[PDB]
Amino acid sequence: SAMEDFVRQCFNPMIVELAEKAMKEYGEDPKIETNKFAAICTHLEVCFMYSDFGHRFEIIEGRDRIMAWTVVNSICNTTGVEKPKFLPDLYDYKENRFIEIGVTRREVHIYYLEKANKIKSEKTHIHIFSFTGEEMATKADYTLDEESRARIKTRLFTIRQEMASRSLWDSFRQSERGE
Ligand SMILES: Cc1nc(-c2[nH]c(Br)cc(=O)c2O)no1
Ligand SMILES: [Mn+2]
Ligand SMILES: [Mn+2]
Repeated sequence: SAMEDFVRQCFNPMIVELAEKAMKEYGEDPKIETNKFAAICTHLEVCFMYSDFGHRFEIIEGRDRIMAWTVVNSICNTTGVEKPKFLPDLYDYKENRFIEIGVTRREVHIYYLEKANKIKSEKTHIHIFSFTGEEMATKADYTLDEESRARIKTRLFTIRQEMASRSLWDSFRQSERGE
């Protein structure tokens, strides 16, 4: 499958290795579930960019369940913020809130509604990015400055265009794996 080669060519080896772990540890083959592989890579990269564009952010995503829950519990004990039922992706120290990052191939409002209905906890802030350069955040609070969100949007659009240049974007968009 060309999707695997595209993933290995456009994503950092660290991100690819983390995605391979998240998949093979839980019984999934990145050679079979290629769309999910690409989606996990993209989501991890977006989370890491979000965090780097802050210090201000503590990355929960990219860790094993043990370490992620350890970090969440430590943040809850220090700041007193309520413990999320589902592992969020980041913690904002400035705004003092957990953040769930979503990357979708569908409309941002549909994915935002799905995410909100999933995590029935208003305190976890939701930020949805799309591959067409659109975003949607809880209360329209995008947390980051314009430049950081622009960089993330450019990266996402570039991933989509690279997929399209290899005739991979149609299969990826018509699939909902990873969201
Ligand atoms: C636990 C745990 N779940 C996730 C997760 N799963 C999917 Br599917 C889409 C996401 O955006 C996301 O953050 N990360 O940690
Ligand atoms: Mn997550
Ligand atoms: Mn997420």
